[PDB]
Amino acid sequence: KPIIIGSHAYGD
Amino acid sequence: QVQLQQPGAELVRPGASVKLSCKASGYTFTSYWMNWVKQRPGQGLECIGMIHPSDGETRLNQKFKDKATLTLDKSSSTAYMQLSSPTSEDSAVYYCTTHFDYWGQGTTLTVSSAKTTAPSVYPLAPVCGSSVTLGCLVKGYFPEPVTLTWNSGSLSSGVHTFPAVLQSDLYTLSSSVTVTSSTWPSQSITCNVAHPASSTKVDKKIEPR
Amino acid sequence: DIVLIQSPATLSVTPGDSVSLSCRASQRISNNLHWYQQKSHESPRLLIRYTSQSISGIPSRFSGSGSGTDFTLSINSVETEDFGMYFCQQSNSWPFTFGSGTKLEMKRADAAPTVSIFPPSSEQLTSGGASVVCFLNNFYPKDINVKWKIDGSERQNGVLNSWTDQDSKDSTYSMSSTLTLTKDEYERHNSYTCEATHKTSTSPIVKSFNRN
Repeated sequence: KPIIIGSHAYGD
Repeated sequence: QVQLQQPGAELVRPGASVKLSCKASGYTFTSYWMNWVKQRPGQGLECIGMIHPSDGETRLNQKFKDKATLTLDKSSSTAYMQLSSPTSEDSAVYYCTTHFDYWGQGTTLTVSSAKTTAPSVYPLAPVCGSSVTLGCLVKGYFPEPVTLTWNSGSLSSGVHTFPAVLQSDLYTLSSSVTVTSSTWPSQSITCNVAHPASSTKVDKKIEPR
Repeated sequence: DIVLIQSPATLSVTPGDSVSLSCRASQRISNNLHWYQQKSHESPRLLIRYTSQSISGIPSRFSGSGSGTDFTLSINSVETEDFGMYFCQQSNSWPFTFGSGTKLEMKRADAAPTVSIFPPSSEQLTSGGASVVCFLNNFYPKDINVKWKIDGSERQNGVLNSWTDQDSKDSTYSMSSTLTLTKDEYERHNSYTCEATHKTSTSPIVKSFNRN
């Protein structure tokens, strides 16, 4: 799944 | 909460491989990418690459293709980056970060062949106003860091302790203290320098010339 | 490969004033542009993602905008906790790349350096070297030139400079300058001078001593 900046703390 | 834990500092000799660690807690290690980022002293940030712990998918900045190798210990939720044949150009802070939101605190990597060397400590009295400044010069030590205090930490206001710089392959740093004219030399003022890597502590009392 | 330019490299602002920072990309990057704050001794911290999306917990005084190629981070009413380095980062094309950063520093009143010169420690001369030290303390703005003179002649080789970060309490900068010579060279001259040129005067601030 493509990395999305900030999706770890802040969701897709 | 999510934590990414990196050792503060690593020292490698030129040519010797170093492997930096990033231990992940607080979330599912296989659920997010792990990125590594290089930052040189005053300079910018460069992405080295990323690896996904689910399947080991990895994308590498081709600038680093012959320098960095990313691996994982899934059982301990640890990510690794190995730097091969390090040179002074690899001296830098290295951060792990998942999706550029949670960050480790970064590892300061130093590439040096310098040998552990205790500092020389020199007291700086004034030549020979309302206040007087004295200095303490710390020369020729390795590795960082030293801890410098004045009167064992009692004397903390009006102090400037300057970033260490390289004098050769060795470090030097200095500190000034400013006090009212009526307080020195009537009162003792001492520079204290601790260099734990050489298990050395040094006191120099500042004496009028 | 995509190059991001942050210009200028430093901005000075007074707390309460408003600011915008610039980031321009070498090619179009859609909305794949993020902003990071990095204080001294800290890792970077994501402030805005995907050009204008706000980050939970970040003060509402931060906002982003931009169009494909030119981007801006706006801070209305800078606060003391806002001073630090700001970076932009594109994630349109791998490798992801960062701009070089814009430092936000605290503007304050100009202040000339307080300058102190110190002859070598006599104990140091027994090592065969001789370090003359000049402290230039609590000045503003950060930019300063120090020149060493020996018996009136400028000396280039053997100077080591180190600068403190902006003072978190009075917003000043300080600097140390060490001129290291051999014992023999030190002893065969008699006038040592530390000259500081600063925005605060067209005349250098001079401190000097005579070896005896």
